[PDB]
Amino acid sequence: TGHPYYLRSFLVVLKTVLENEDDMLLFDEQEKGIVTKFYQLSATGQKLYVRLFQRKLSWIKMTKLEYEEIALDLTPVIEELTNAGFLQTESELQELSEVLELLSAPELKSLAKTFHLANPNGQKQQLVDAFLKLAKQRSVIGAVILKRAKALAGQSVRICKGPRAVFSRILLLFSLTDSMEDEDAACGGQGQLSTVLLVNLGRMEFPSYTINRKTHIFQDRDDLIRYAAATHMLSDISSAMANGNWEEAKELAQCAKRDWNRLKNHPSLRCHEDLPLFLRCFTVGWIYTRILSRFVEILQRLHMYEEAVRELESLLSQRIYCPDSRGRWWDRLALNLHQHLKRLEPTIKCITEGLADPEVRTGHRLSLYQRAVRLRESPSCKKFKHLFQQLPEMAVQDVKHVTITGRLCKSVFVMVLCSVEELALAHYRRSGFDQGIHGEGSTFSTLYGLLLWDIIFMDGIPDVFRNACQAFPLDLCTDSFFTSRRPALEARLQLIHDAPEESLRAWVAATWHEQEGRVASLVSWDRFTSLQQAQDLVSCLGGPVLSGVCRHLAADFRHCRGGLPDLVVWNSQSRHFKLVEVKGPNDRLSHKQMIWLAELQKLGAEVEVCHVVAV
DNA sequence: TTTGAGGAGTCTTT
DNA sequence: GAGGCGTG
DNA sequence: AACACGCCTAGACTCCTCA
Ligand SMILES: [Ca+2]
Repeated sequence: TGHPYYLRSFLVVLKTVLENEDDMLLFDEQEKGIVTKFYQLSATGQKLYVRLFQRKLSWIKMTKLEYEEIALDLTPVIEELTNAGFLQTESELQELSEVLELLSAPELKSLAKTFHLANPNGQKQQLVDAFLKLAKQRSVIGAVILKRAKALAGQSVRICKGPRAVFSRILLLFSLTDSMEDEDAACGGQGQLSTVLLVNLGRMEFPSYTINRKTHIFQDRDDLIRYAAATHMLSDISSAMANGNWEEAKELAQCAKRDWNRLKNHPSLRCHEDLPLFLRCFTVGWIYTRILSRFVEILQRLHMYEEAVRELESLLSQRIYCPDSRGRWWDRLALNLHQHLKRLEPTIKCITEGLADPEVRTGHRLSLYQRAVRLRESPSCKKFKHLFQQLPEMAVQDVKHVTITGRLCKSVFVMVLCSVEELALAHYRRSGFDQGIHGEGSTFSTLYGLLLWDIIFMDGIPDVFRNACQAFPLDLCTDSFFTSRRPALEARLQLIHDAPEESLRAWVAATWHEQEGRVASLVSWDRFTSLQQAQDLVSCLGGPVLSGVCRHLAADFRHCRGGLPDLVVWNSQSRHFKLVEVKGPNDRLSHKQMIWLAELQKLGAEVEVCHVVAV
């Protein structure tokens, strides 16, 4: 059915969301109408529309429209879309600000020239503010401007906002089940599909699992609209931060903070609050909380720490939203109090509560403890005996470090140019480990996914699979993912722990063969260079090691997926292996990194920090 | 008025 | 978040 | 030497802007 990828991927999105009664409740007749209208277009019409949907939202010169793969002459196609009410022509081009925007710098010249009142030179931005002030006061001459501006611009089209808004809202619904497609893409700006989805959705093959919904996420179409608002807000803030527009970003955040304070009482929330965590993250309240968290990053960037500390205390005062984020919060609270506000009394309480919170883990739990030792073992603190108070003396077991060198040129070395980690590999190759992978945490991740695939994608857990295109159970990064599969996991873990170096070889082979290619977030099909490499490796690691790593990734992927060693190296014959974090001249171990190395050692694995010093 | 660097916008695959 | 790499 | 920030994140290609 020869459809081009962008259209195929678009169509997968509409289908996947429309086949949900739950989700279709969230659209009015008028809205659904527009969807049908899409389906009523020719393929040519639809191809163009997707293209235009994927461009930036604003007018386009007819000259800057070319898709010979769509049509050698597009006027009919445009006409179609225009009758359909999907696109608008220069004829509806009425705003002036807009017409000027569409005109180039040299075209703003020819208009600043054929209009004596204008100063004929300046930046594109300059001439615009000008042309707008003149049309504002003496209104009649501003119409003659618009006329020639329009004639100068040429024939132009724009996507209609109303139809666009609908597809965007479908996209939003699609992208939730898919984390968010990307943490900015089907968030906003004015939302389209992620590059990865746009290009690949139409070709992707997803794991089989049984859809099974017993729970509404959104009350009504209103509720979704709210959620979509906040989403586009959170996107906007994020875009500011990313460009350096920190002040703008602040206005946005406060604007958002008050918006959220209006909704505080709204009935929809009582229900949201009631949803399981793996679903609650798809509500207004959660998005706003995420905004607030960005707010505190902006407050810190503008060195306004008393205020960051207020927002941080405020977040940490409620357990309904983002409980996983508490680690980051407590940690960040403590760092602000200790290092930016020098208030040590509150810095101690901070830490104390932080460590009592079962929702703080790994990295941020270690960081808080490590600040706690720094304090009660410091001259400028000896005025207290209130951190000698029962500290679970969490002594992360010490690890074998090592130092190699390389000639400096992300850090480039020479040997042909290479990375830091690639230079460490070459060391270990000549240290008798012929085999090695620079895979960081995905090496272990795909192994876990290989060994537990069928339990990952097990049936019998309501709401964790809500539609066709998932690549993980929605509860995957949650405390509950283990809880809800306890008996199966427990048994699978036990079983791997005891499996000889050939049952594992065969388990992996079984999944690889049944699942190869299937999109699943844990697994990277090219992470190993062939099935037999994965086999070679699982053989070296053996049962208890493998079993332990999987145990953590399943108990707490949310807080464990990060910090595994850059490298796994092994001797083909001796079957001996080492887990190696490569640290360049300019870095030391993150907290997560050290917790892991401790943990790997407890499972009886050779672990090693390899430092590189330049020459 | 010429030249050049950096920006913005678009596209990718079945 | 994730994690490296560079400055203060 | 210990601790913090800051910045970034795909890649290629084209046409546009502004100095
Ligand atoms: Ca490293």
